[PDB]
Amino acid sequence: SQAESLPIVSNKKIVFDDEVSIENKESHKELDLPEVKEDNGSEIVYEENTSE
Amino acid sequence: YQRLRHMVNDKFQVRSTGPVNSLTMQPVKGRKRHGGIRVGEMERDALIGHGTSFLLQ
Repeated sequence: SQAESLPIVSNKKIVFDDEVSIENKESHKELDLPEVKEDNGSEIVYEENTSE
Repeated sequence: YQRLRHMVNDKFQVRSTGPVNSLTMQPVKGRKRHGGIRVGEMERDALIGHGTSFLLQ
């Protein structure tokens, strides 16, 4: 039965995320960061954690 | 007498304008990167009290 050898997602996931997790860090390692002194004199900073 | 080590911040830090943040626009902490001073939840009230809707603004 075409369901007796049909995979289950729980496990295909664990292989899919793996690679993806890389082509995102690595690809983010071959990228520069262009500062945009947002029309003010300020500075559009490029983070995601101001822990005050 | 004894001279106490520079155990002081002293380092004022002003903020005409400089570094902000991508997700909020509000300037972030710093002191050495000209970080804006925090208007925390306490001072929020203070102003509220007096009745200065503008200073708040």
